[PDB]
Amino acid sequence: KSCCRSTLGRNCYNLCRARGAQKLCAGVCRCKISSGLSCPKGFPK
Amino acid sequence: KSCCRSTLGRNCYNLCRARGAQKLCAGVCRCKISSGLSCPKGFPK
Amino acid sequence: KSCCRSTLGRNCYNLCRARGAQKLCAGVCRCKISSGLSCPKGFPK
Amino acid sequence: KSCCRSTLGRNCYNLCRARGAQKLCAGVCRCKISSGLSCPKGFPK
Repeated sequence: KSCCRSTLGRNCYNLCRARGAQKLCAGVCRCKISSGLSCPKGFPK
Repeated sequence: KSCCRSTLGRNCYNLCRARGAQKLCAGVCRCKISSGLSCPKGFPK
Repeated sequence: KSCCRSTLGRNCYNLCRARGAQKLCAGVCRCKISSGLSCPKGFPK
Repeated sequence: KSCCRSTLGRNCYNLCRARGAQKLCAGVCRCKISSGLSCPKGFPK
């Protein structure tokens, strides 16, 4: 699950995923990919 | 498939999965993850 | 995709999968697991 | 996601996948498998 720092981080992320992989986009937009089903408090978006 | 020892093991497991991975939670709640589609007799819940 | 030699191979396979993994069951029931979406002519069931 | 050079590349690809794996077919039909959700401009089909 993709968890982001901000809404801007979300856009950037949803839009990167068209062309890029999960990890490339995660790193580029400043988003995290968790194991659980819930998104951390620091990456709500 | 996640198989648990007790109902308490289930709660603990369903609630751990928000934040934690499969294996961390499996170990912590005293649940097992099988290959088949059916849950062992010892881990029904 | 699970492809079997006979209907008996299918039963044995669908019933093994409750308790066992894919490969254990494949080998035990005399079924094959293909990459494609179509099942070989020799393993129709 | 499977992206192809031409419609012919698509047919060849959809029809190979019955019997063959992803990568074998990708290579044989002259199609690419991307990470993103969007297909490159050079492999639209």
